[PDB]
Amino acid sequence: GSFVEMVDNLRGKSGQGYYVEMTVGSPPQTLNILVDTGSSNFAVGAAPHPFLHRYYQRQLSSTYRDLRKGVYVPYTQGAWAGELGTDLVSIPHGPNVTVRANIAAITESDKFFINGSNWEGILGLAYAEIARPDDSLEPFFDSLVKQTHVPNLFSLQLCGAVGGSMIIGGIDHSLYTGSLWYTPIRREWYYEVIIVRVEINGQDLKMDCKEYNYDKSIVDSGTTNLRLPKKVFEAAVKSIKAASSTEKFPDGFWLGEQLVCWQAGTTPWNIFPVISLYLMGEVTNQSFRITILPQQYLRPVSQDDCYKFAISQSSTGTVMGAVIMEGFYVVFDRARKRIGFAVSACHDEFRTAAVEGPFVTLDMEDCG
Amino acid sequence: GSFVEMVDNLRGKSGQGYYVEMTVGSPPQTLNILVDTGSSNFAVGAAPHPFLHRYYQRQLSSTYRDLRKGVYVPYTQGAWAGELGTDLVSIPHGPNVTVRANIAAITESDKFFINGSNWEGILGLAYAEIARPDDSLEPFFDSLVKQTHVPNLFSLQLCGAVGGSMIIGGIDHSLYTGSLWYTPIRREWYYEVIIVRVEINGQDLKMDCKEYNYDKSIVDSGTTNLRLPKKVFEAAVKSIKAASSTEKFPDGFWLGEQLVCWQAGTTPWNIFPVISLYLMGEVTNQSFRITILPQQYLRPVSQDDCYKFAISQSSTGTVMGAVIMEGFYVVFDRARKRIGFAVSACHDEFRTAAVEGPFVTLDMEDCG
Ligand SMILES: CC(=O)Nc1ccc(CN2CCC3(CC2)C(NC2CCCCC2)=NC(=O)N3c2cccc(F)c2)cc1
Ligand SMILES: CC(=O)Nc1ccc(CN2CCC3(CC2)C(NC2CCCCC2)=NC(=O)N3c2cccc(F)c2)cc1
Repeated sequence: GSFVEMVDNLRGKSGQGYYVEMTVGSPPQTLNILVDTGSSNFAVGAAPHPFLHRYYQRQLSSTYRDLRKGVYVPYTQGAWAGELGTDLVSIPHGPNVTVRANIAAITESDKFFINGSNWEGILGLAYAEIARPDDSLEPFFDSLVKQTHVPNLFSLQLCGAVGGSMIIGGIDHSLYTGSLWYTPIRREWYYEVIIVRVEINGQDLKMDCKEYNYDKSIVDSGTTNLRLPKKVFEAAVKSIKAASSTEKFPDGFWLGEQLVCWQAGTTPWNIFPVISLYLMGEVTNQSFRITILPQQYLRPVSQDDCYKFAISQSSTGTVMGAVIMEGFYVVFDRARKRIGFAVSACHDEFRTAAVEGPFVTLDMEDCG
Repeated sequence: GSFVEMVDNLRGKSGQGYYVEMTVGSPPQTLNILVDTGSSNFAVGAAPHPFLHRYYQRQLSSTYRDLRKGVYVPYTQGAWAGELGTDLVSIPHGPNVTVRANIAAITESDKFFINGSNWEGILGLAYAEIARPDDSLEPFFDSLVKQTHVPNLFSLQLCGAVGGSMIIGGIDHSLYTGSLWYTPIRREWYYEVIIVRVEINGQDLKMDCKEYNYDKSIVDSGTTNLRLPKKVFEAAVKSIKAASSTEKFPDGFWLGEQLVCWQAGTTPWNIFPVISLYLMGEVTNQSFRITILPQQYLRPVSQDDCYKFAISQSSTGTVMGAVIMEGFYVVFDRARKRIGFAVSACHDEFRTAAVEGPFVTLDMEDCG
């Protein structure tokens, strides 16, 4: 139980992201920061905004150093602009260290902050290759490992409906049951992995495995959904529809355009299939599988329980977002270039999320 | 309001001391630490003890370094023994820094820990001259200032009945009203000061001022009482008795051997005198005075309110303990070798604690 003080250091509202407290500058300014394994910049709201309860005040921090360079980070859905600098940073419920880190002070944004989320910045935990303005801006975790003796590893327990744990520098055995199964990090930019097989209720989707990782597959704590490449999305929806045919749903439900609601406590979880993603293992021809329940891929949105189908389509590869992570204790073992999955200590009485192996899967190298 | 996150970072039970959270080692181990300006060792309970809710577990800290030397710290009333080492230390509700500090792991003690106090160690904030085993063991605050940019200053707001604030690296203007008055630190060992005059209800005690500082006068957050040298104690008690003669008290009350209790809300504060200590100022022949109310020097010990007279005798000089500090915001300005007093933002409807000046006092140098 040595990592006990980091347990339950994450909070969130359902579907709006998990955040950790980080303390920046001198004297201390503590903010709520989105934990985001799908980006690589540490950035904080630094000016008033309708959706922010507070923001970073650089003028009040004696240890703040303006890098006198701007930074812009755009996505499909939203973007922010700000000014680069460095400052002292700690994580009060994380490792017992203080580092000098790059920090982007967000002065303007479009569709970035979420009304009511309670977070005021983002902690990009992915690698420098995808940092903005470029890969010379050292990400936070790189600084942490370079400046301290903290082991080059973190792990995430995301508990759905929110709370969870980010263990920095180690693995907490109370956060999981059974064994940890590891898949290689294919390339250090995003947390890129290789999906070798997909099943819906034990039935192989039977697509060429290249399609599952078409253009990449990433593990992303900052994305809510399981996102699938279009061809894979279509086949997966066809199969899920067929397996859940004891009730019919509007087409728009599968497209996230319509919600379905059930009276409190009556959601027929039993009618929906389990989904298995097989991941490349650490030994030649060996794989393992992670299995998710409808409780993960149907996300709650007061007499009625409304759900949105949280599998969606992508044109930029597969994104294993929070719907996948919530079933699991996930280990970002950067030191050994691998990601681990185990059943989370945070299902129903008939079925459980699972991590199972080993399986024999040949030509897995062909899937990338 | 830049020091806001350090406000209210102290807790305590009445008469049992004020403590701050400190986080030691890797992974983090957070303990409650007595804030003690009357000693100079950082030391923590490191083995089970009936009176400890928790203790430091060196074996669980990867960053702990055994100095392989023992340490023993004795007082009149109590003592502890332990092992010297170093480890990473932060103060989660103090400065945003992490330092490597000397830490004594307390393995045995006699009459040191207090049953029910909620603290598990001590933070000796005084100077190296009085560190054990000797002055080569750098105290915590010295390490803090040497390793970081934190200004060489702290201040204490002790709020009586408990809570309070320790502001590290600065002064928080919301914690006091009126002006700060400074007295020199005569010598850097204890926080030694010079008392130049004492009044009971505005009446000069008329003792030679050398007696007030006979052998030293110190400011000590770890001592509950105002402690006075015997000759001064006797004169002060005679005067307080005379000024409070509208009611009579047993002799043992003035000696702390007897308590007196009053039905809730009926304590006749009005019958007891105010006490003024005049302190050497920063300019030639200039002094100022701090004035304390019976609410400070009568300390509460359920239909009745019991009090102990918290002025007591000493054979080792005057000790301005928590009964003095509680009236005031106290600034330990180590950088400018001076201690500041202002009226605390934490009295009755007729009288208030006060810090007043300037007064003309000649030959103050003769008082040491
Ligand atoms: C209002 C709101 O919901 N705020 C929000 C939510 C969440 C987040 C973390 N991330 C940032 C980035 C994110 C996924 C989530 C992305 N991801 C990747 C590109 C490369 C390939 C594989 C996905 N595409 C996007 O359009 N994103 C995106 C999504 C929503 C808003 C946004 F501003 C960007 C930030 C901001
Ligand atoms: C059980 C308990 O009450 N625990 C306690 C209380 C408080 C504390 C902080 N300090 C430590 C030291 C203290 C004053 C308070 C001291 N002070 C000075 C010497 C030099 C000259 C001017 C006073 N004399 C003593 O006998 N002390 C002393 C007092 C009580 C217990 C004890 F173990 C030592 C520690 C431990």
